[PDB]
Amino acid sequence: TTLGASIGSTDFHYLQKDYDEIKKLNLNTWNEVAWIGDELNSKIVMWTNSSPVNNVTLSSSDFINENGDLISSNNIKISWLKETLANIGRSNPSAPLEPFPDIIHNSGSLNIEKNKIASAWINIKIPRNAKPGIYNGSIEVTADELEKSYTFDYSFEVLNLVQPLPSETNTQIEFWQHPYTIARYYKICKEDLFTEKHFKYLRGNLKEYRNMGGRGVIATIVHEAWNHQSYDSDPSMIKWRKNSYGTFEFDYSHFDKWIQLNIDLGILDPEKGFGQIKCYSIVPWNNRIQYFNEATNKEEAINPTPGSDLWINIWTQFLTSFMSHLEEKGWFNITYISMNQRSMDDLKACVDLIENITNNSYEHFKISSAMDYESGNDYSFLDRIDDISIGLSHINHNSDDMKNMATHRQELGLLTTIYTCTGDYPSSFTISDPSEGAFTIWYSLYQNTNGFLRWSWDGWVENPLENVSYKYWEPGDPFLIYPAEKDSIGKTFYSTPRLEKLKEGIRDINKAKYLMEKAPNLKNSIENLIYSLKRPNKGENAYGSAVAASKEDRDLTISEANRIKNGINNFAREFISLTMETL
Ligand SMILES: CC(=O)N[C@H]1[C@H](O[C@@H]2[C@@H](O)[C@H](O)O[C@H](CO)[C@@H]2O)O[C@H](CO)[C@H](O)[C@@H]1O
Repeated sequence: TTLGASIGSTDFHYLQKDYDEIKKLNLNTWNEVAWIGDELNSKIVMWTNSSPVNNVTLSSSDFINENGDLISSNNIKISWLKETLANIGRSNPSAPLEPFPDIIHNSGSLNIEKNKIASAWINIKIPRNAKPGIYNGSIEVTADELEKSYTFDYSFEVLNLVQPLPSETNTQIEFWQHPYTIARYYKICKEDLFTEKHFKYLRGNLKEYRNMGGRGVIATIVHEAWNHQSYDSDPSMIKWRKNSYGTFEFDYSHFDKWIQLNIDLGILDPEKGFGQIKCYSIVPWNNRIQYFNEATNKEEAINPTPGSDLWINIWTQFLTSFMSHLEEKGWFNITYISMNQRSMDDLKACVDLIENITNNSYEHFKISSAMDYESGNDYSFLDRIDDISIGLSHINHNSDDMKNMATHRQELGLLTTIYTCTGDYPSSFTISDPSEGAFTIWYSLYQNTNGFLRWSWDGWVENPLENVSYKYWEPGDPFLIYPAEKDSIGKTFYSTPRLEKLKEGIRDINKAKYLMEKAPNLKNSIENLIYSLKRPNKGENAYGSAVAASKEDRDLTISEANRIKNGINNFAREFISLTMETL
């Protein structure tokens, strides 16, 4: 009995603390539904008893449907979930470290020590030319110490509908990227910033971003705009100078290469008007603008207050110059000046100034901002902000205030998202149930917004692979992907279960909206399934980290994710049946 094995949920983590409970498992069967061009995930949870085990390997057979059509084993990637330490933990250095299996790591062998849980992630890519049908296959588990092999009956049904490509949808996704963090971690030099040596470590993860739905691209326009909240500094992609004449000149060099990269990777297409450049921020931390004074040869700073005449003068110089620069590049139409949570005075000042400054064609900068909207009715001010993200904790569990607001914005063609961050449940922390990710995306469509935003693509601590612990926030909050190992030749990042569940959700809401468009007489019933979504309640654990109110609320998150997904594929079956019975 030297090695145990079973199928596990992807909805939650299999930890060491639940070893005893886990050792009693024996799910040998797995069945699920998917579309053509979709993906599915599963997990095989394994354990040892009082002996270590070596070269444990997982094998997938080809998958074959009822008509002999073949999805080869190359479309199934089985990857070890690597464990990493996490204080649990919000702003609390004494709370305990625990391993969490947050990292979708590598294929191939793995040694496991005595008395230890070890899980492998199974990702199944259904090719975009796959035939519909019910496919069948086997996943296998040997080791050295096993003179035998375990077997698992896997089947999935491919429905005769094609998963939309991100560009065929109207889902809006924005995850904030931190290219200088990538530079620090891979030891890229100042002089090699935003050259091909740097791009080699950005390109993989930014393609990952695009292929899941990524549309928004953040770019810093002043120095240290979030006051060094993150482990890494946030340098400005636009360097400010004050010349001998005492007016401000700007060096756009980094911004341009950053944006042009994203254009080259297909995330942004300024000519066709796709994607957003989010410029953070006209209201940076404490209004502090750092600059190199050429006159006094000193690094100096100023803190002009929004509305003040110095403030007006200064941002007028910046915005007028930035506009002209963007118009020369042909990027202006997709550029958004980002604001932040401030007083209505500060915000009214920002919007007044932005709407005043116009090009030769009487058009002004688009505006983006996270906000705190909750109570109904008044849209006179928000109708002036082009893209808004509302935090989860500032959304009412019951009222139609948000849905009406969002719908008003939808009627005018303005963007609206929701976001999660520290102190939210559901959220996308290391300690989260990954399913929370899928819920989150359903909630975005529950509220009739355009989708999801999060601040946390890649804000890595020192060595996230071994320890994710940071002095602020629930652990893993600042990053949805892990870096690869510093010496890596090949991979440049690792994905995570929580990210994979955000992807699932995005794929599934895209299904919903595809059905609504294509089968308009199934629409109202789809909307009813969506609008029947039930929101769980927020608790807090012993150390400041937001968690489910109770286990009833935990299981409700999982429950509802599955519920809406399955219901949505039943609508898919209805539209397919309807089609082939009318043919
Ligand atoms: C958009 C975003 O994620 N912003 C930061 C985020 O800030 C939010 C506030 O905007 C919101 O109103 O209140 C929250 C309370 O915890 C939170 O402060 O916080 C992130 C940290 O998880 C991060 O600092 C973002 O910069």
